Amino acid sequence: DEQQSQAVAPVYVGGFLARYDQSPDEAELLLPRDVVEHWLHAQALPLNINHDDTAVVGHVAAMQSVRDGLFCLGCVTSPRFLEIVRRASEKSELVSRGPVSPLQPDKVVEFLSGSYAGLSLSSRRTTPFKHVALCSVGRRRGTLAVYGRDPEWVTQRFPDLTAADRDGLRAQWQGDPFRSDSYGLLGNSVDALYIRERLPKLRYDKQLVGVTERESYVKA
Amino acid sequence: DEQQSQAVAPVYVGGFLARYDQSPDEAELLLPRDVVEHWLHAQLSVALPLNINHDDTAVVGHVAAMQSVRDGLFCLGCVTSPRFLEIVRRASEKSELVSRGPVSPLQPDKVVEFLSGSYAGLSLSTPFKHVALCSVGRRRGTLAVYGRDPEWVTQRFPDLTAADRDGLRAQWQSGDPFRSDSYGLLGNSVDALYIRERLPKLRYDKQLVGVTERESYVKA
Ligand SMILES: *[C@@](O)(C(=O)N[C@H](CC)c1ccccc1)[C@H](C)NC(=O)[C@H](CC(=O)N(C)C)NC(=O)[C@@H](NC(=O)[C@@H](NC(=O)CCCCCN)C(C)(C)C)C(C)(C)C
Repeated sequence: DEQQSQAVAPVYVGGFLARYDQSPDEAELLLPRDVVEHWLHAQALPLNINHDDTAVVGHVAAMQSVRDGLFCLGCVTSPRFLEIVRRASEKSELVSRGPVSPLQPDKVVEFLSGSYAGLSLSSRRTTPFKHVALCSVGRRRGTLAVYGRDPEWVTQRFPDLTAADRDGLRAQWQGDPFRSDSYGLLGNSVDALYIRERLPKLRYDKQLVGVTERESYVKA
Repeated sequence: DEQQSQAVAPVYVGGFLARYDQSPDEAELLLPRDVVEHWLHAQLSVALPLNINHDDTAVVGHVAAMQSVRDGLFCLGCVTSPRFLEIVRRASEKSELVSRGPVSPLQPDKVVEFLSGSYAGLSLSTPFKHVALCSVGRRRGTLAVYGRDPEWVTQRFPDLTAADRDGLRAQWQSGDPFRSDSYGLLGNSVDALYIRERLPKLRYDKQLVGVTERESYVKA
């Protein structure tokens, strides 16, 4: 179908796992710069959906401790998951509405942006970093997830990131591990509809990291 | 086995398809008393359909009865689609929210609970084309209530009276109309995530109807 093949091509996601200049909503969420660097120094991390270990869609391509926090670049690859995503997008009035001004329509990308707008990192206090999860909203703030086809392009979606930053990241990115089904994704969709302060929180995150959404596929 | 057949049993729902004591913060619609009365009373009366968010290819059943009452229009529909229910039941097995179950002495009912969190609201589309189950309604006091026994659900709403229940009750006493699929509902899923102030709205209709000061399956 050609098209049905462009869609199901890998999709990168990027964003902060934690923003240093931000005090967690809970003590457990404490993750200071000092800890991060020591950890990264030691400890490929899995990329799943809502922490469900039975819904791994790809892997983490890069982790980096920049200035304002910890930043990762993940890659979605699971053709099983991507297909479903392609199927669902086809029936989303949001996706159908298209993206902002000069950006070209990418249903599978847009749908994930609308669906898992945040990034949640599984940690401990071998390998303190368990995995990264795409979710409707991170528990930490500034964890907006940004989806795009070009990894270079998703990185350029964050002002705080410097040329030096992308250097260290580029020097990182350069079968189907999924195990759930659409029914599963569906069930997860309701849990998402009852998270308090979601959209407000998502918006707060945008402003916090500069993703105007008039430059990305962010839907909040 | 066995219970899965019990869950895939028909489900009832009801609520105000309009609140007379309410002014649409968005005119357009308009429900004024004399209207409906004049409108319901017309033409027995042909089967009104029930669909997910107006998707004529996502029919789940029919409205079983409607009645003009003390504070607005109130309808009790019946969700029957063996195909629709089957999905909702597999999705339910994969929902943390549903996993946590109901309150105080209410027994668990995944299928009911899933619908409860997914289509908290009722929407009215002969003038009355169809009633639709959706994540929320533009017209306030649209909060939907799922139950296995109609009388039970009616019993959830205080404003109602034996009198009212009389008429309603007097009312509810082919093939699989559903045409959509899990991807379809999934697709509608994100669209829902973007309705501004869904919960705060939802919570409102909860007290606006008194269902807060009682026990139900409402997840709001
Ligand atoms: C993340 O943003 C998130 O969970 N978001 C979700 C999206 C649905 C969300 C939740 C509520 C409201 C809105 C959104 C958030 C930053 N991450 C977590 O909360 C994360 C979840 C997780 O990993 N799982 C659910 C598996 N939690 C953690 O990473 C925590 N890690 C642990 O608790 C680890 N525990 C230990 O290392 C010792 C446990 C000792 C037990 C007794 N022996 C572990 C093994 C469970 C990963 C914290 C790092 C936050 C503590």
